[PDB]
Amino acid sequence: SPNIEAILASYAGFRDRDIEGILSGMHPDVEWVHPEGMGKYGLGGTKLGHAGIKEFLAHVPTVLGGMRLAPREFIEQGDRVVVFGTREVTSLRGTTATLDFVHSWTMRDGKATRMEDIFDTVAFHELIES
Ligand SMILES: O=C1C(O)=C(c2ccccc2)[C@H](O)C(O)=C1c1ccccc1
Repeated sequence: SPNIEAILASYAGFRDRDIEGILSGMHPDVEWVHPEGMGKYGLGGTKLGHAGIKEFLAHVPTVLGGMRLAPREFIEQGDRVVVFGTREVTSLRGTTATLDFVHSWTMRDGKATRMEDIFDTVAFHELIES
């Protein structure tokens, strides 16, 4: 399916620490959204476009030692896809946790116009501070 394979190309880019692969599913106008409760670490709110994603990704190593995604379920209807999964998150002190994620994708002409990450920010903060 065409929306799904563009989403997978992006997840593959993340797996391979490959920004070009990540953007290979994103529209230039894409909206990149993370919970407002990550504002304390400078990772909340909306970033715009390919440049905004790079800004976000350049900040992450300031907060975390590592992250690995495991998408598990894809629910699709139209230009919307919701992906449920887990991720391994490593703190700057080497502590590692498995946490849940939901990615809500909005597509058009085969690329993402919006990707929003929704997750338990308290549990995430607890990992960051451990
Ligand atoms: O690129 C990230 C990112 O770096 C993550 C993150 C890091 C720190 C705090 C909150 C989220 C997400 O784990 C993560 O799903 C993404 C991602 C989503 C879709 C395609 C490619 C990558």
